[PDB]
Amino acid sequence: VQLQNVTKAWGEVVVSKDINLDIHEGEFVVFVGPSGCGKSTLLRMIAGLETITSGDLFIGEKRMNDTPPAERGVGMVFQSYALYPHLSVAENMSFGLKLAGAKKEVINQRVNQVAEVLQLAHLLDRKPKALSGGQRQRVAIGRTLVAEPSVFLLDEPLSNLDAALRVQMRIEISRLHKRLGRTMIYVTHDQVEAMTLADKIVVLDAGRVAQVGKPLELYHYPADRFVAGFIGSPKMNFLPVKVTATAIDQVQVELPMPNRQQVWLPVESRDVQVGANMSLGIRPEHLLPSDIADVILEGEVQVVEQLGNETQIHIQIPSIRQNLVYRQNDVVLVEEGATFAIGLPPERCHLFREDGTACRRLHKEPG
Amino acid sequence: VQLQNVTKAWGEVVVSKDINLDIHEGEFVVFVGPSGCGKSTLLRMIAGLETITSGDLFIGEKRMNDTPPAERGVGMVFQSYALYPHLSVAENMSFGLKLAGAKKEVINQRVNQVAEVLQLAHLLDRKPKALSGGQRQRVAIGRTLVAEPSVFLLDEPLSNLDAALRVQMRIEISRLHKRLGRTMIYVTHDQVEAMTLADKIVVLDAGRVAQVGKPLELYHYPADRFVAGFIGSPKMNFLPVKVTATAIDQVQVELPMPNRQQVWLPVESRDVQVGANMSLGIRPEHLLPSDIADVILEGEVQVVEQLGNETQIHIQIPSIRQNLVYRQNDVVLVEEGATFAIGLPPERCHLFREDGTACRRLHKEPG
Repeated sequence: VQLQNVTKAWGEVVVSKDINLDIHEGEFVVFVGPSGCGKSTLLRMIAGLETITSGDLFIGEKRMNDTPPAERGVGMVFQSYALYPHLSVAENMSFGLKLAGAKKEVINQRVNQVAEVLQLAHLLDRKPKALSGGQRQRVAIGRTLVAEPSVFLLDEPLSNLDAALRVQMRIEISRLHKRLGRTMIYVTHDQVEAMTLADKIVVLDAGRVAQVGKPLELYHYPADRFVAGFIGSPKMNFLPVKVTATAIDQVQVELPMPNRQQVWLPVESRDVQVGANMSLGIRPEHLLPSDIADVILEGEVQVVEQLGNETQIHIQIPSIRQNLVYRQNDVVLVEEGATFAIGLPPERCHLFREDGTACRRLHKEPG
Repeated sequence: VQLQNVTKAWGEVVVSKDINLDIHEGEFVVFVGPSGCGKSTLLRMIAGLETITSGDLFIGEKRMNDTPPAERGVGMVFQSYALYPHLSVAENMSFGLKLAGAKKEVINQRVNQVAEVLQLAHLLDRKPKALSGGQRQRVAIGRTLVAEPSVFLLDEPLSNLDAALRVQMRIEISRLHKRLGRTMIYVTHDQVEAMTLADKIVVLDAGRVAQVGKPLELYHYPADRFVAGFIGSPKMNFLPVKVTATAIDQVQVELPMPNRQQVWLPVESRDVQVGANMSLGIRPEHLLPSDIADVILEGEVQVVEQLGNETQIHIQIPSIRQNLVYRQNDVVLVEEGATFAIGLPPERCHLFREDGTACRRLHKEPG
């Protein structure tokens, strides 16, 4: 699967601008982004269920822009797929692949096989009705699974399933993905899942492609502020700062804290001017405990949540409008109003220009 | 609010055993549990929507089993509300707090306030009927989001809103619980949410009230196997162990691995006999990094999930069917098939009899 200049609009309303994705055979790619990143359309644009008003689309190799959906070699499942009311569970799950199958021999084999793996063995001879809504969805998945299509299109397939089932299926997915080394494209909002399944994640924004790379690549090296703010749940912290000096691959910034402290960051230094107001990023998880000074940020506690395995502390700081979110392991016992101190590790700070573009971090991160 | 021996079913096949909840006022209470635990039904059963085939229900102070819906003294804006295609948005999010209430201090202060932290302001009055693939939601639920009844009753609200207009809600609903010192009954599958919103949590399993208490009390002192395995994800690790000795504030067990190491655990010891086959539980976040050699577990790395802020390692252990997940902060690079060693802390372990009943931990957890 490959895309070259793919574009789509409705007169002027654009929802897919110049996208070029080069998906290699066997790769498990994951599409992420917010509300209208248009990540679903694009999945649909690939299956044919949506028109491509420009550019090219190849699958297998041959151009596919005008190939009816059922002939592209792709398979699909999404949110709450509807099964065939009259067909039994076993009848479903086999529907596809039946549509060109080596008779009961193969069908009645991939079925029961893929059945066990989805904890459905004891439902084979039943109807879509008198069946849990969580099992129905698993059935929907099964079909695509026994068909072993050339390319799997998955759109938040486990959305239905509840925590403590979605983990089992999130695993069966990879297992299957490994056995049948066929290409797979997945869409979600569950960032763990993404980081867990993907070989490559494509982050979408405004219909455009914000960035593509391996999981730990987008995490340690966001290409811009949008991606920095998008990958990672207790969103990265951004502190307005002013640059006070630049040297070969260095660049010094003046923090918002009183005593106007200056800190040198190991970053690209390319398109950065002395006096330019830029942004600094620091993930809640990378903020130091304070027992390690060297640039300390102090403020007053606003919120405090006990997750039981960790503790997120919302800290306010005069000369920092927005709060600073912090993550510390286990149980820290601090009440609201109390005063809290944390540390700022320079080798883990990001620096974005007004442009919003990142100043290539130079700290070699493992992995 | 409060319940007693409430039994729900139809005439024989139960769907809600003798539950005896007791919800003081001003208390934010969350219901959690797997799929068909019935946590939902019970919700409706409180708001009348369901016939309580037994028991009693004291909303406020007066029984209300027979007392029809509307007239109850509650609130409750279910999952996805049904708008009014005809009545423009100038005729939405009200009805209640309309036929009465001082002139303009009803739909100006109370009503007009929720469309605040949802970007809402573009839908002030514009007819919702066939707007966007998710714009009539704002003009569906909030239809009764303000009347300040005696007790609220929600059900899996913020679910189709990305890690955006949902996190803020967990910041707003809890805010309303500040001003409106009223009572609420939230229901979800978002464990962080539950843990971050409730003052008290009831965990239901097959219409059975598994246990009730504060967040950290369910995390630190689960009443039994069910609850220890349900709160927290990844799930708690469980190992089969045989009890070799007992005292009046200990209980000794024999780990599975070779050299059958024995360890004394700080637990109840009440109903436990030498020889019994019990289950030891230790949370992945609590396993230790082996440089602390007092009772170690060693195995071959199977899975290694890199989440960016942490790293999860699945370790296959000899003479223990299932693997053993381990959570560690940061990167930690480890290839599969490798040999890994972790620390197993006696304070942090749990112990369950065949009953699945937990042997009360005697160590006091701070918090």
